Amino acid sequence: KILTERGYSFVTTAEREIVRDIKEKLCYVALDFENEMATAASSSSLEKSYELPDGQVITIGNERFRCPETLFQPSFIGMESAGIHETTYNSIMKCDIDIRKDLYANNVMSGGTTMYPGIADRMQKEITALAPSTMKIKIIAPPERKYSVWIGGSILASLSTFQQMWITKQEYDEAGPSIVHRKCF
Amino acid sequence: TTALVCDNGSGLVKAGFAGDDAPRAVFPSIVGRPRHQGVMVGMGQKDSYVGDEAQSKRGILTLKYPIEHGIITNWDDMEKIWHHTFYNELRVAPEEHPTLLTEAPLNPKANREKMTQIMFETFNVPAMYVAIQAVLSLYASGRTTGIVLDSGDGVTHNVPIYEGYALPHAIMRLDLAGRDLTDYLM
Amino acid sequence: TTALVCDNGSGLVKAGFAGDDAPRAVFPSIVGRPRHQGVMVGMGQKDSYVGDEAQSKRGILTLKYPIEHGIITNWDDMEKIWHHTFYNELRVAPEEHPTLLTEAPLNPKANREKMTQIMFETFNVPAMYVAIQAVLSLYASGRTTGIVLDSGDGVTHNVPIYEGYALPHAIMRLDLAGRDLTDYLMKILTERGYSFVTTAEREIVRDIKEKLCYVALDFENEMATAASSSSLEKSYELPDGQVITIGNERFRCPETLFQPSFIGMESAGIHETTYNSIMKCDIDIRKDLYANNVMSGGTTMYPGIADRMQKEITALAPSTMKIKIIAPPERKYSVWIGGSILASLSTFQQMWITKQEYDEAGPSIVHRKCF
Amino acid sequence: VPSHRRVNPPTLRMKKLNWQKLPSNVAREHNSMWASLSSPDAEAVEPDFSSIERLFSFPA
Amino acid sequence: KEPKEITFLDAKKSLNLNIFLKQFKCSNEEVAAMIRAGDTTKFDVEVLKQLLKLLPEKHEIENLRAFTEERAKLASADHFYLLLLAIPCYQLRIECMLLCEGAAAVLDMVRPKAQLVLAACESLLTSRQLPIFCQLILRIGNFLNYGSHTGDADGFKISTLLKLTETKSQQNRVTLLHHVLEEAEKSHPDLLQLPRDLEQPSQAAGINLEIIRSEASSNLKKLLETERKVSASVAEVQEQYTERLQASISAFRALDELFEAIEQKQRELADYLCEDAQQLSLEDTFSTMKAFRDLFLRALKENKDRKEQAAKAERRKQQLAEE
Ligand SMILES: Nc1ncnc2c1ncn2[C@@H]1O[C@H](COP(=O)(O)OP(=O)(O)O)[C@@H](O)[C@H]1O
Ligand SMILES: Nc1ncnc2c1ncn2[C@@H]1O[C@H](COP(=O)(O)OP(=O)(O)O)[C@@H](O)[C@H]1O
Ligand SMILES: [Mg+2]
Ligand SMILES: [Mg+2]
Repeated sequence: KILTERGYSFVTTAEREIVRDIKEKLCYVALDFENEMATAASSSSLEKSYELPDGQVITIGNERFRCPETLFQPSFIGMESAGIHETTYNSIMKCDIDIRKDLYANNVMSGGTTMYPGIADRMQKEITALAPSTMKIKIIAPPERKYSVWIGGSILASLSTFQQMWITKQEYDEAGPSIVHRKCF
Repeated sequence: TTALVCDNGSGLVKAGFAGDDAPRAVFPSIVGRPRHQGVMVGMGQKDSYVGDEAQSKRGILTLKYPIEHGIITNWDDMEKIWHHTFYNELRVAPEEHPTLLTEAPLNPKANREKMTQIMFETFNVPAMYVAIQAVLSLYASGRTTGIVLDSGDGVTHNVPIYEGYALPHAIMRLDLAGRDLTDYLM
Repeated sequence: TTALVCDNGSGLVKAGFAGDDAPRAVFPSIVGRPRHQGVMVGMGQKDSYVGDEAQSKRGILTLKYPIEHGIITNWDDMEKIWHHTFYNELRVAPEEHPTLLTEAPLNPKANREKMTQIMFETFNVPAMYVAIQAVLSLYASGRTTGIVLDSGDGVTHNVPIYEGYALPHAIMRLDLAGRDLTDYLMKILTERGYSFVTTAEREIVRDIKEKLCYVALDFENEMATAASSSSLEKSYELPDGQVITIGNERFRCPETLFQPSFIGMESAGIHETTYNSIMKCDIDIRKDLYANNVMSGGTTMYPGIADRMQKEITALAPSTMKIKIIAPPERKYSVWIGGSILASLSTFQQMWITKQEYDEAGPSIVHRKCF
Repeated sequence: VPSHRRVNPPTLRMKKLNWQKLPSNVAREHNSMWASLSSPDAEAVEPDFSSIERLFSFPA
Repeated sequence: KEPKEITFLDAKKSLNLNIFLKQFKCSNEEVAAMIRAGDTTKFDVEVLKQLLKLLPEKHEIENLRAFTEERAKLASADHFYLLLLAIPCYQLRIECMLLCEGAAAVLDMVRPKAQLVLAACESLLTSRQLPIFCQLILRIGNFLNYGSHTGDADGFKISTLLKLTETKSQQNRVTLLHHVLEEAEKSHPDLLQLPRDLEQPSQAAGINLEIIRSEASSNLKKLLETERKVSASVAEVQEQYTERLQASISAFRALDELFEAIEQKQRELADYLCEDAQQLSLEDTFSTMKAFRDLFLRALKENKDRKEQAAKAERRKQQLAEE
C-alpha cells in the first residue's frame, strides 16, 4: 500500500513476493519512530536503492521503518488493538505475581518476522516502559530463531521419554482423530 | 469571489463555477500536435491544439493524454490544459478566484506536490483545495454515508464513507477503466 | 422539591426522580470518542457520544467505560455522563433538586472525595447523599434483616444487615460481575470459530449474554447433556445477517460466578462468599440471613440462578435451617427503587449534606455523615 | 507587617482554593521555607489582581 | 539396541535434565569442569535455578554410589550426576556461582536507583526556585481565599501541589497551575527551570525501597552464610570464591550505608515539610513530586499548544481579513 506513495505499483501475487523480499532485505525496526521520521524528513541518509529483477532500480526512504512500526502501532492498517509489547505486558499481567519476575527476564522472540535488526532494543525499551522498574527485563533473541520451532521439534525428536508420548496408529483407530486433544495440550 | 470547480479527470475535464448546476466547460483532455508537414504560409498554424480544437482537426494530429491512470504524466501538457481552461474556455483571472481540484485515492504524493506548485506558482490563486472524488460523489448524492464505486477514464476505486468519515484501509484502487476498454475494443 | 435518584453503576446508569417505581432514564455508561480521524463538516458533529447515541454509532467509535469495578477511572468522562443525564435525559438543573447517589461498599475514599467535589463545585446541588446499593436493595426487598448479594457490572458484594445495623466486617466484596462474564464469553466464542476483538463486538457478545445465557442447575449434567445432544444449542442472528449457533457456552458463561478458577481467579464462588459472610456474623442472627437471601442487580437476572443458589447454600448450610432466596423480577431496578424509598423518607431529610456543610467542613464531611 | 499578607480586598466575589492552613509560627521557623520568603529582601512577586478579578471571579 | 539405561531417575526429571543439558551444546564433562572451576560466563540465574531444581536425591545418590557395573551403560543423566558427585562440595559451588551472579544483578539493579533516590532527597531538601514558586502559589491562594478560614496563611503542605490542578477557571480548561504558568512565562521564567533541579526527583523511586532493602539484606545474609560455609570448606573453594564474597559483602555494606543515608535524608525531608516521620514521607513524597513534575511539564505543553493555537488563529484571521 505505502509503496504507491513513490509510484511503485504492485497488484499481482508475484509482486507480493518481490515486496516480501524487499521487506526481508531492507526493512528494519526503528528505536524511536518520531526521531527517525524527523531524520528521514531532514536528510536522505536512510534512502536505500533496490534493484528489481527486470533491471529497474527503486529507492525507498522512511518506509524501511514505517512498515514494522505497524507491529508497534497497529492502527496504521486500522487493526484497532494494542501493540505487541502491550500484548506481552497484558499476557504477563494475566499470570500470577509470583511467576512474573521469571517471565520478565525470559522474553524469547521466535519467528522470522522478529528478524528485523532493531527489534530487541525497542522491545526492551517498550517493556521497560510498560513494566515497573522492579524486575529485570531481558529479551532472548537467538540468531537461529527463524528455524527454532523446527529446532525445538528436533530437540523433542530424539528424546527417550517421547516414545510413550507418540500417538500410534492403534490409538488413532481406537479413539478417532480425537486423542490428540486429550494427549497434546 | 466565486470559486471555480475544475475536475481534471483522466479523459475529460469539467470546469465551471461554484454553486452552478451544470459544468460550464466539458471537454476531453488531449494534446494535438501536427504530425504531417505544413505547406501553406501563415494562416495561424499552431504547433499544439488543445481539447475540442484538437478533437476537430484530429486527422492530422498526434494525440497525447496528459493523465494516465490518474497520474499526470506530461506536466507541460497539463499546464497547457490548465491555461486553455483558464484563459480560453472559462476566460477568468486565476489570481482572484479560489479553485477546487479533484484527485484519485492512493495516488503518488509528488503529483499532488507538483499540482500545488503549479497552482500556487504558475497560476497563482488566492486559495485552493484538493478533494477526493468519492467524497464529492457522495456529496452529490447528498447522503452522509454510503460507498462510492467511482470509475473514470483511468482509475476505478471503491471508497466507503460512513457518517462522513472515510475508511482508508478499505479503499481499493484498480487501474482498469474506459481507455483500457477502448484499447480492448480496438 | 422532587429529589433525584441517580444510580451510577459501572455498566449502566439508571437515573430519575424520587418517589417513583420505574427508573426514568436507563442507559449504558459508555463514552464514545471518534476512532478514526476526520473533520469534515457533518452539520455540527458531536465530539463525544453518551449512551444510546454512542450505542447507535458504535461501529466507528472507541467506547470507554468511565467506571471500572465500581471505581471511576476517567472523571471527565463521568462528568460528561453526569451532564448528559442531568441536562439531556432528565432535563433538570442540578441546583434545584437534591440528588441521592449510590456507591459500592469498600470503595477507596478518593472516589467519594472527587464525587463530592464534582457534585458540589461544578454540578452543584442543594443536597446530596452517598449510599450503599445493598441497603437500597434491602429497602426494595421491604424487610429489615437479611443479607444482600448485589451484583452489578463490576462488583458482586454480600452485605448482611440485621435490624438496620449493617455489620462492616462481614461485608464481602468480589470484583467479578457481568463485564467479566462478557469478557469470558468473548474468550470462549472463539472455540466455535467466531471472532470478536473490538469493543463494538463486546456489545454484541453482551447482548448474546443477556438474551441466550442461563444458569445451569447442575453444571456437570448440563455439560454431559450438551456433549451428548445438541438440543441445548440456540441460534442468534448477527447484525450483518449472519446466524451463529451456540451450545454449552450458554451455561459455561455464568459458571465463572460459581467457579472463578475458569478465569484463573483463586477466590471461591459467590455461594461460598455468601456462606462465609453469614458465618462471619453472630450465631443468633444467621437464621434470619438464611431465610432472607436477597439477590439484586442485573447480573442475577439469569433464569436459573435462584435454584442453583438455593442448592449450593443448602449444600453448604446445616440442613435444619430454612434456605430461602429472595429473587424479585424487579431486582435489576431495585437499587433505584430503594433509592427512591430512602429519598422519600421524612426521617432521611435530616441526613442530607448541605452546601453550607460542604463549605464549613471542606470535602471531608461525607466520610463522617455517610457510612 | 509581611509583604505577602498585604492583600488588597477584591470588589467582586472570588473562587475559593482548598488547602490545609499551616500555623504561622511553624511556617516562620528558621528551618522552614517561608521565613526567608517573609523577609522583604526576598523577591516578592506581585500578582496581577486585575487579571484574576477579571478571569476567576464569580459570574452573576 | 540397549534399552537398559540403568537410570535411577523417573521419566520426567530425566526428561527435564535432558532438556537442560542439551542447551550447553557440549559434553557433560565440560559442564562438570565449569562447575568445578566456578566459571559464571555460561551460568546465569535461570540455568543455576534449573540446576538446583534438578538436584539429585538421596536414593538417587545412593543408587549411583551402589552402581558397580560399567559407567558407559548409564545414561547421560546418570553419568552427569556421577560427574557432579565427583566434584567436592558441588552444591556449595553452584550456590556460590548463583549467589555471586545474583548479587551482581541485584547490586547493579538497586545501587543506581538508590543513588537516584539519594540525589532526589538532596535536591528536594535544597531546591532553588521551589520557595519562590511556593511563595507565588501562597500569595495567589491568599488572594483567592480572602474572606475564608483557609486564607491569610503563611504556608502549605506538599499535597497542595497535587491539588493545584483540581481548581479550574470558568472555562474549565485553564486550571490554577496553567494560569500560574502562563503568568510565569511572561514575568519570571527562572521558575520554568524548576525541573532542572527536580530532574533527580524525576522518575521517583518507581519501586518500594523496603522490597529492595529486604532483598539486599537477605542477599547480604546469604553471602555471610555462604562465606561461613566456604570458610568451613576446603581451600580451593576459598581461593575460588572468598574475594568475590568479600567484594559482594563490601558492596552490600556500602549499600546499607546508602540506605541509612536515605533514612537520614527521609527524616530531614520530614522535618523539611513540617510533617511527622511516622507517616510515609518517603514514597508518597516521591510520587507527589513525580506527579507534580509531570503536571508541570503537561501544563507547559498545554500552554505552549494554547499559545500556538492562538497565534495560528490570529494568522488565519489575518489571512481571512486580507482575502
Ligand atoms: N454512454 C456511455 N456509456 C459507457 N461509457 C461511457 C459513456 N460515456 C462515457 N463513457 C466512458 O466514460 C469516460 C469518461 O469518464 P469521465 O467522467 O471523464 O471520468 P474522469 O472525469 O474521472 O476522467 C470515457 O472515457 C468513456 O469511455
Ligand atoms: N437481561 C439481562 N441478562 C443478564 N444481565 C443483564 C440483563 N440486563 C442487565 N444485565 C446486567 O446488569 C448490569 C446493569 O446494571 P443495572 O441494573 O442497570 O444497575 P446500574 O445502573 O447501577 O448499573 C449490566 O452489567 C448488565 O450486564
Ligand atoms: Mg475525472
Ligand atoms: Mg446505576
